[PDB]
Amino acid sequence: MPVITLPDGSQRHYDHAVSPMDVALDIGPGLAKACIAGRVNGELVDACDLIENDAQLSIITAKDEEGLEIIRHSCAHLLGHAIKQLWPHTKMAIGPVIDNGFYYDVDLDRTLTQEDVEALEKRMHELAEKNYDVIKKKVSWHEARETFANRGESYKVSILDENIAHDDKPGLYFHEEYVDMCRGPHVPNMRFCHHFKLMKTAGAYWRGDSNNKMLQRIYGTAWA
Repeated sequence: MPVITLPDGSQRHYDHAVSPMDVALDIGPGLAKACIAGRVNGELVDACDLIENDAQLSIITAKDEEGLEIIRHSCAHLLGHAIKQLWPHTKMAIGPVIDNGFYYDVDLDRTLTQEDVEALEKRMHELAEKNYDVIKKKVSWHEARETFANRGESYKVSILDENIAHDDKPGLYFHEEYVDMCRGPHVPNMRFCHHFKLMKTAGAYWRGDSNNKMLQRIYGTAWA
């Protein structure tokens, strides 16, 4: 039965767990439509994450710096969604947000031409414009590993095997048939990710080790 306190001092008493989106809807339709994520007791969370106990809550929107970062991060997921359609055998490594954009390191047997990059961006726009919901599932380390093993995503499996504690609960983000793993937050729906562009590509050794495979780094940027 969490008591949720908003920035303006208002307090809402609930007798069940509620998500930032649930509370936003209670405040008004406009705020719910603008909601991208939330900050609960100082921590950024997805709009769908349940708040079990008393908490200070604030709603993150595209007007927030945090919202812009989340939009950029979801555009990295969008790149994965699109590239896995164009070249299904592609393996996804790491795709973080960077100052003014994002990038995604990938393993594909096709040395990307500028035409390939343009085709990838075109598919990204088509997918984002479908305005599909992003579905999040908090899972065990073991379920996360099985999910990526079943997809043949060896780099994601490697991150779980050597970089994520077994007691950690990875966040899985489902973008239609595509799935990625992240601390997030991510956008609740791709309608927030219509403004982006892919830029250049470069090379980067997996884990920065020249004994490992040279991956292709695809850079992009996004804005509200």
